[PDB]
Amino acid sequence: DLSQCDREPIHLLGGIQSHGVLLAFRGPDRLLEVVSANAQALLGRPPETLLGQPVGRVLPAEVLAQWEPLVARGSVRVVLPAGAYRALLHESDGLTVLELEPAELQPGMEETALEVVRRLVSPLAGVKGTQALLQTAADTVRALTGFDRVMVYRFDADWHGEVLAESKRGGMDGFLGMHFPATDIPVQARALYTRNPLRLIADARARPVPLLPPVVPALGRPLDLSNSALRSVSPVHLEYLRNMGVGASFSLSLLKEGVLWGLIACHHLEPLHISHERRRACEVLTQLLALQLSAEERAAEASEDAHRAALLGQLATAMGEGGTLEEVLEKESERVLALTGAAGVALLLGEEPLLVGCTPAQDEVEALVAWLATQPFQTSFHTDRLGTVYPPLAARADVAAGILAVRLAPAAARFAIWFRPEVARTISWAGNPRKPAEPEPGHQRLHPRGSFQAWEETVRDTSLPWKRADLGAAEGFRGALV
Amino acid sequence: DLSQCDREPIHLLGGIQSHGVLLAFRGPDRLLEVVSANAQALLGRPPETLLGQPVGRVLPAEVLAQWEPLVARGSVRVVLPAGAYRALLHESDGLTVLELEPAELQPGMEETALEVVRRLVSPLAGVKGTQALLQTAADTVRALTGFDRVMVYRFDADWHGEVLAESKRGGMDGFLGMHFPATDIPVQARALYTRNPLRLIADARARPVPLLPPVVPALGRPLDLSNSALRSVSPVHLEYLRNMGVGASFSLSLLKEGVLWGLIACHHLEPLHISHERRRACEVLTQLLALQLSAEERAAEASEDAHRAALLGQLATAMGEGGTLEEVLEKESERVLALTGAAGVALLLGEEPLLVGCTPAQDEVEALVAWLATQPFQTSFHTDRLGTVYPPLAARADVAAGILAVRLAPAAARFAIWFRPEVARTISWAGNPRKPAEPEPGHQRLHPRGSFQAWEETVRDTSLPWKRADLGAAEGFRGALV
Ligand SMILES: C=CC1=C(C)/C(=C/c2[nH]c(/C=C3N=C(/C=C4\NC(=O)[C@@H](C)\C4=C/C)C(C)=C\3CCC(=O)O)c(CCC(=O)O)c2C)NC1=O
Ligand SMILES: C=CC1=C(C)/C(=C/c2[nH]c(/C=C3N=C(/C=C4\NC(=O)[C@@H](C)\C4=C/C)C(C)=C\3CCC(=O)O)c(CCC(=O)O)c2C)NC1=O
Repeated sequence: DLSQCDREPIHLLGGIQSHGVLLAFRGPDRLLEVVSANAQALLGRPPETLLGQPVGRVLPAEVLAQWEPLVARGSVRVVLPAGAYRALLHESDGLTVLELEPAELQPGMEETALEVVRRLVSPLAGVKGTQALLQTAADTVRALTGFDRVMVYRFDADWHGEVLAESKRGGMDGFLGMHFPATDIPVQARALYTRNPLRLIADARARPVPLLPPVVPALGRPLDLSNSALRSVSPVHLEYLRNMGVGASFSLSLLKEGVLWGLIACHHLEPLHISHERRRACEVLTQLLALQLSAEERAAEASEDAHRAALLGQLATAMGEGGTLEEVLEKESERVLALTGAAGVALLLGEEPLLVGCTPAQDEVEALVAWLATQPFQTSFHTDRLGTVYPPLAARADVAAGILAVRLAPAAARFAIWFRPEVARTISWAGNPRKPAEPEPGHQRLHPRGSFQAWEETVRDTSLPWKRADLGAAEGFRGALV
Repeated sequence: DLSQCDREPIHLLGGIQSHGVLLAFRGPDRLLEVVSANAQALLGRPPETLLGQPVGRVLPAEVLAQWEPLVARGSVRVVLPAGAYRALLHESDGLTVLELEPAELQPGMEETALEVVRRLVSPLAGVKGTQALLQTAADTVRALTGFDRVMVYRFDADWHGEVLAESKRGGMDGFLGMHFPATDIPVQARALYTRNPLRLIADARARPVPLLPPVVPALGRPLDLSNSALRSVSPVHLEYLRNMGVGASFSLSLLKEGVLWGLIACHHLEPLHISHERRRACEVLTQLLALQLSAEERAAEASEDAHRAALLGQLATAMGEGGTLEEVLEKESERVLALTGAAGVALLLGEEPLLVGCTPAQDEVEALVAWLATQPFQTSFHTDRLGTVYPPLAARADVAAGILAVRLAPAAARFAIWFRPEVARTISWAGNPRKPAEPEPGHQRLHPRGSFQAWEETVRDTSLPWKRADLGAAEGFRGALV
């Protein structure tokens, strides 16, 4: 892809986080083939001496005693001399990968998790606004994790994001309302986070633990850690966290109708480990937030659609109360404009355009119609930034930043064209977006930016976006005009 | 008809179930005001001798010690010699009402509850039909409760209901697909179940335990048990369960947008107690089902709306591509009828009615219009059983079991009328619905029916119901016809 940021193979860095141990076994005899360099933390022997040994000569008796539930369930609690660990199995590169990390210490964790689930599944949840839904999600994740700061981050259409909601303990700074470049979470990270929806960085200053040997011998590259809970993340991102002053990080993918919509991101000022089962409990909260957001958005669409049909019916009542079409459309100007949330409309019904509300002048409308008659758009054309495609109205964002045009005739230049002004938007970037990274001379090592201080820009010349309900209303009104 | 079934004051029967104890306290000194007759085994004293005594001389110290979180949270777990008990606190009739029942004994209950929550909130759980959502809810509630039979029961428009999905042990009979009279769950029960969304009948054969005294002395009537977990239910319902062969019963209200949509009903062949904590975990599943159903229904409405707008746009194009109306609408008959999912349409424009698709004859249409012209409706009229409200077409259920009519003029008999045939429906009732109860002579004591065996009827002369999207499409087409 575009950036050098996009090229780092984050699933092939060959490192795990220091609080866990990884062992990968090969074949029907379960021979140890890859092992983390710290594995004496649970094995007792130098890990290199155990490569090639079958699982029964490698793992502690306590783990072997749980082998059947581990294999059949993929996850089991094991009590080791170091304490309670969660053992996790997955498959990668033709190997069975066993990961061990400290297990949840609170027996009541799941009881607590169900209580916070009740907040997000509550009878009629989000009846205060979808902002209230986002805030409850941040608050419940903060309550369940104990992280200092929890943020709801939504990706915009160009893959840059903004913090929509924040929950944090007193005295903490935050990022509420701030925008971050698309390169802060590059394309291969977004792809990984669509498939693996959770990631914990327990200690942002800890050094990674390498795997032994550094390649899977059959493949000649490091073991694929895509599905590994212990994977050590990109060094550039660890520097980014350090530049933010963050000691530990935990994020969850928000997958809404199958696409990566955003993240819940959590920051702690000191190292902090969250158990596997507690991370999975937080995942339930994020899935519930996605479902609540979907329910509310679809309900909003249904309500908007009903309003559009009601307007079409009110306009039909007004027609045939007497008078010509032009008289009725002028008398019912507010209803005609409300069909598409517009500030003006031009109707080309055979003669000069009938201008209702705020439109460009007759000459400019006539020129736009002659241009529209050449473009290929079936029945409807819409844009929220007319000036980028139609330079004659680029300076007229006061009345024509966006248009929605519908055809009223197969070949003839007969149209209804609704108009919208620009909506200026002042946004605060977390750091200068013109300098989204600090590469070294030669552009070969790359570092994150050092500053996240607010940097203000105002976006101009773009209207509110045309909504699905606006487009349907316009198609429905074509029949009254044809 | 508010019948005898509806008048039983089920919140004032003055009894609790035998597996718990109830105590109600009055005033700043928390004097014992009401106590269940079985309370001696947990009070060490015969309960009547403790009325009027302060809570410190009534309750064991183990209860009073968590009084604060009990008042704060409404529920705590208390460990007594007889075992672990759940204490529940609510307010009724100016009294503080304390209930004690056996506590959950499985340490992993909530862990199991989260796992079934994941199945029901899977990344788009119910990805091939809401029927799959209903089955998953039945299956997960059965897994969590251990009840022999779990059914999803939906209330229809007349408050009779039907079993839409079922999960049951092998060898059980069931009620899948069967319909039950509205009087099976009478009006005051439905009202109570909208406010208190869970109820357990742990032993359908056990006798009620009376409260002492039999009235709240200040009020002269029994304590209001509307919000009591231990409330003994209507004796007629206990007889109903007996006649069904059911030994224990647990139901949860499905509240979808503030309205009682249905129930999840659970039956066991023998007595069975489900802890309060486990019931509330099942409540999460039922709230999640309601949320999933709402999300899917709203998404379906949005999709159907888009199809109607597309059809209106396609008709407008067809109208502009040349020809008389009579020619275009005949040629586009499929699309015009699809606007409202109809099988025919009559247009009362200028001359004789224009009939497209399957309609009554011209004379029957002109008989129908004059009847419509005197009916009170703003711009649209619709019914799915024309024959009841308009007998002249009761014989034309082949083409006109339902109609959707819209006005095309303020004065004058000008309409568009879409027509639908009947959809015959063969339904199985659980018992003869003409004999929904067995009253004793004098009609003063009622008993439930004795048989739930399938009793088949075929419902005729009713069309499919007219959908919100059909009404919106009809309103949107009015503009094209005026
Ligand atoms: C409040 C706003 C906010 C934002 C906007 C935010 C960003 C964020 N980035 C990441 C991850 C990564 N970033 C980069 C690369 C680069 N980052 C840059 O700045 C440039 C220099 C660059 C390359 C040229 C890579 C390769 C990864 C993948 C790491 C891996 O999985 O291996 C994560 C997930 C991890 C986590 O939860 O901590 C988050 C949540 N975290 C916040 O709280
Ligand atoms: C598969 C289908 C299916 C159905 C359709 C079904 C019905 C059902 N009824 C009830 C409750 C009550 N019924 C009646 C009265 C009458 N019942 C009759 O037949 C006539 C004679 C009559 C009066 C003339 C009253 C007063 C109550 C309130 C009890 C209380 O709360 O005190 C409940 C909730 C309790 C529970 O989950 O077990 C359910 C679930 N249970 C199933 O499984």
